Amino acid sequence: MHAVSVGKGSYATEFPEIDFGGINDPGFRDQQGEPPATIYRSDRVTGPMQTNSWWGSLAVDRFSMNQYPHPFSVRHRAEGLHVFYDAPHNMVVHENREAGTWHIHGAIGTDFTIKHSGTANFEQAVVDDYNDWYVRGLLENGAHQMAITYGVGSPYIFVEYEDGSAVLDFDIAPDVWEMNGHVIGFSTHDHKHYAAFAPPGQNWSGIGSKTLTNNADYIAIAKLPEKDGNMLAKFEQYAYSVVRDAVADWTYDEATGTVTTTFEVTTEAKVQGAPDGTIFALYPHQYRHLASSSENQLLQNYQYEIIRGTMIGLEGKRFTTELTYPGVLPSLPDLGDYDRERLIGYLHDATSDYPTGSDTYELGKYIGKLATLAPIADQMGEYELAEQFRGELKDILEDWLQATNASGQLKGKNLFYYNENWGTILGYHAAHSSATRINDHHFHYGYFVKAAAEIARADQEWAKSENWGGMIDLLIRDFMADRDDDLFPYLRMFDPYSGNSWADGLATFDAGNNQESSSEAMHAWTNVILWAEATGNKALRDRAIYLYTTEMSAINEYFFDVHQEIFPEEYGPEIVTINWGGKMDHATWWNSGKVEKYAINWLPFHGGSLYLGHHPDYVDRAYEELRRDIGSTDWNLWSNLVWMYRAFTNPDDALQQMEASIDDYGLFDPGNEKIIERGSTKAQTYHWIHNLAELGRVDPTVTANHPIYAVFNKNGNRTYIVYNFSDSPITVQFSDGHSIQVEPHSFNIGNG
Ligand SMILES: OC[C@H]1O[C@@H](O[C@@H]2[C@@H](O)[C@H](O[C@@H]3[C@@H](O)[C@@H](O)O[C@H](CO)[C@H]3O)O[C@H](CO)[C@H]2O)[C@H](O)[C@@H](O)[C@@H]1O
Ligand SMILES: OC[C@H]1O[C@@H](O[C@@H]2[C@@H](O)[C@@H](O)O[C@H](CO)[C@H]2O)[C@H](O)[C@@H](O)[C@@H]1O
Repeated sequence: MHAVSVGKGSYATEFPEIDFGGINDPGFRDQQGEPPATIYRSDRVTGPMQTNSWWGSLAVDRFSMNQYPHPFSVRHRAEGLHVFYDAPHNMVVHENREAGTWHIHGAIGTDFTIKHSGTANFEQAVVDDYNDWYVRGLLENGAHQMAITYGVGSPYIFVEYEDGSAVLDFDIAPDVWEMNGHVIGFSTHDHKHYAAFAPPGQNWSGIGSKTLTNNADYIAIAKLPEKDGNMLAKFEQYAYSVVRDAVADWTYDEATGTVTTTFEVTTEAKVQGAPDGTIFALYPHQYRHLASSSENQLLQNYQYEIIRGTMIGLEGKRFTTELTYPGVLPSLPDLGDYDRERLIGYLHDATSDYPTGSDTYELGKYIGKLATLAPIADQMGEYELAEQFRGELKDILEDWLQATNASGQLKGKNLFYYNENWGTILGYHAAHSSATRINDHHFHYGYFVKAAAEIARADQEWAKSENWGGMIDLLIRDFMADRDDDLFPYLRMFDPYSGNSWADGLATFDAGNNQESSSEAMHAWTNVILWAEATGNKALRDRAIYLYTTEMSAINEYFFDVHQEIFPEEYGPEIVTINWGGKMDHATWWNSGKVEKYAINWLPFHGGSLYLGHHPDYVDRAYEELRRDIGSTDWNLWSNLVWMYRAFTNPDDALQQMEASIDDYGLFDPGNEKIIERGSTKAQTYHWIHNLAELGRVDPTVTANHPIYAVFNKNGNRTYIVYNFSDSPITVQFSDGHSIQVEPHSFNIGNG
């Protein structure tokens, strides 16, 4: 028919006739559509299509747009594949001073072009295969084909020809500084070092000219870290080992909190005896966390400078990283020294709030706000109020998770639809190109999961598969599915090697893909942990823990640069707002002021936000730079978010600021976000800051054998917080020796 039943809910299988609610705005109306009809993929690539990847423009554009398989940038064109490396003289830091924006980026250049000897112009470039982080692009022209295999973290580009041979074309003649017949080392006229490898017996010609040629039907290109014969020889050892498979496998240790990820390639040999291995180029978030047994394969002097700092080479079939999952909570407990009747008052005030739009995002922000208040209402003994908040969440979700009306016809808004062409669940009304570009599904659907996790915490019946849980589990599968999911691609949002989520479904930019709100990604992963725990789904929980923890490790390098090794000295801000494959911006997608270019990577605040306080020196440095640029603590917007962030290191200051201004906000005022950001409340703000004043600093040096906890430390006095979703009492062991018993369906708090 028109819809598929999933428990008590349903999703549409036919595109609905949208009810626009009388809005003429061309923007809003254009959001209510589908992603592109044409997918540039070969007949070998079948089933739900992978999206939100560093390589996506190859699947969407007839050729490709500019891509960043670090350390390279590349792009597909009719004439062949252009290859480029951003050297220091290509890199700039640009500024719009009056806008207060900053931009770190390079050039869209060409060092050379990989061509096919028999074809001046290919008709298109398609995705021919892909794995966890490499892609195979296929340039095609009847019998003539050129298949290029490349990847983030790969300093090789492997090229396979059909009915033709290899040509490397240069605008200016390169210096060929090592000619070993079938292997050459060369430099561009502007001193960038590369190597090309053909099979033994197939020699290079055109030395001294603008065009190097080889009769072989296979070559590899390598970016060399230095002009150096020893490196050239090392690269030669693995140049005939073409990557066919690449897998990021992970485990979560329930006793230690350790997330262990093993990155493994499988290669096919192009010459006899070629080893099963490659040379990886590791990003900072990987080599900073390399397992002991992987340190021996690291090539310390094989470095590449890229937008994300220094990459370091590592040789072999596999390497392993080890991270520490720090725990999450469903909310903060009742431990602050707030005026309780004042907080109760703020909870009543919040009934006045309403969604500021009909789309999945604004509705998400609203339900996140309700889900945040319910546990605070419980803690304050306002059980009527808490039930009213959870009642409204049910009502909103039972509507949105049902595609059909009473008579079985499709609704025209507040529903989900399965786009079969790509293989994705789309929500209408849509915004931020969630439907048209398959953008931001974790950001949006994360709030729906937040709502469902809070309901599930209190009402297991509602959350059962046959009830409303099935539809919730479907939205989750859309943005973070496991392997071999019939409807969706694996881990849609996440790039396991780059270590972060990519927000754009199509990636059709010359800076590659991008991510703005890393905090909204972490919010999605947090809420899936909570939901999985509330509904008894260990596999789902552990996958969300792996995502949470890996994303954390990348936020600390590329958004915050906590170790001060990534951002160039002349970049003024203490944060990057938007990370792209090939660039970094201090800027927002909408017209914003100063605070927002920081705080969009803090919000929303919730029980998984404590990762933001792991590096107190960074938190002080970032706040101070924002304060200096503002010129005071008169925040241009979102004051409450700045107060809550400041509370991670100076809760006295946070409190003083809050007391001075919080009660200049009355009831919900959608048009004024100066004091309270519209996805937040006074109650949340007051509860958060007072709790942190009592608890002290987040303490990441203590782990536990349970996933739902937090440890705080206030001048040597630790507080231990645990929540038990199970109907069995548990004992939780902390790594410092502390122990606590927690009853079914509740918090417990200990001190030491
Ligand atoms: O305050 C009025 C002002 O608010 C703006 O709303 C912004 C959102 O635009 C912003 O969207 C983010 C996206 O850029 C993105 O990173 O992914 C999600 C959405 O999919 C968001 O993080 O989010 C912030 C915080 O929620 C909002 O304040 C309006 O865009 C703007 O027109 C309006 O004038
Ligand atoms: O790229 C993902 C990002 O897209 C933003 O919208 C932009 C839009 O503002 C404009 O520039 O057009 C492009 C497509 O050409 C859109 O991608 C979304 O606002 C943002 O939420 C999303 O993460």
